[PDB]
Amino acid sequence: LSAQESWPVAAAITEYINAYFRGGEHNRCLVKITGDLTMSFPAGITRIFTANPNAPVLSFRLVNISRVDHFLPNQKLLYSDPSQSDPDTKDFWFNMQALTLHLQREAELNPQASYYNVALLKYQASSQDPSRAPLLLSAECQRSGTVTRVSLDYHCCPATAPATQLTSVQVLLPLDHSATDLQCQPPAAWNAEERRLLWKLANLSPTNHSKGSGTLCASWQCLEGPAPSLAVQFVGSGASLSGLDVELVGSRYRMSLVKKRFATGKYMAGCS
Amino acid sequence: FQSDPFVGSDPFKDDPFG
Ligand SMILES: [Zn+2]
Repeated sequence: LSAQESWPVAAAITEYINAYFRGGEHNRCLVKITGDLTMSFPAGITRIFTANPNAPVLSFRLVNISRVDHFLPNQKLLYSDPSQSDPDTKDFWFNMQALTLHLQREAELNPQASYYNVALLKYQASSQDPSRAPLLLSAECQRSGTVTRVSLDYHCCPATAPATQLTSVQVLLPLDHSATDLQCQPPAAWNAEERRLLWKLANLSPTNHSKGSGTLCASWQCLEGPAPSLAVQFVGSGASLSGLDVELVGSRYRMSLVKKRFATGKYMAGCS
Repeated sequence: FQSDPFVGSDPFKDDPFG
């Protein structure tokens, strides 16, 4: 009976974002998003595939891909149409013989697993438009004598951000152990291993102004390089930053789930 | 953010398949 029922697969879209806000007059920014598409298969689908080399063709589509600059499909397992010019959509077909062998090896390698993951695609998106960055940063710096002051405004914006919260939000300002007369609003911790100031921020949401925007600052004295840079860290789930999405083509398979997650890489605000 | 995006949590656990 297993032969005739529609078979489930699952997809995962993972994206990392690097950003730099220069500061100064125009506070120009650069954004780079790097993404990965993985597909998962239930362990029992091997026995179906090994037993039937004629198994029907698993086919899928990428959608809302206008924002993606470059694709690297897995050429071991996938086919495509180079004659497909559609800018917002692209189709891929599995090689079912290679896919079968690939899962057989995965099973042979890990007989205990209940599912097996397969890497379909790598991709990249770059922009100088801050509208691609979910969290807008503006840092400023001033120095009078031995006193340095640093401030950061952050803005989580509905025009920029996907619809979801940014969580595990941290702001990192590196500061040497020779600094004295520390003032921070709001309060921050100083991590001695990494030598940096740490702010932990509440989750941020584009939905509400008070929930989404804020400011913070610190000052110190140094008896004695370039202006300091602040690093921001956060995480999200339920949306992609690029806008890319995946859907199956045909009814023979069905998508059990699509997991979407993103995280900051190096995500920075500099000040002049 | 480990390399297994399903983080050891079977996405098919509740699926009617099989
Ligand atoms: Zn805004």
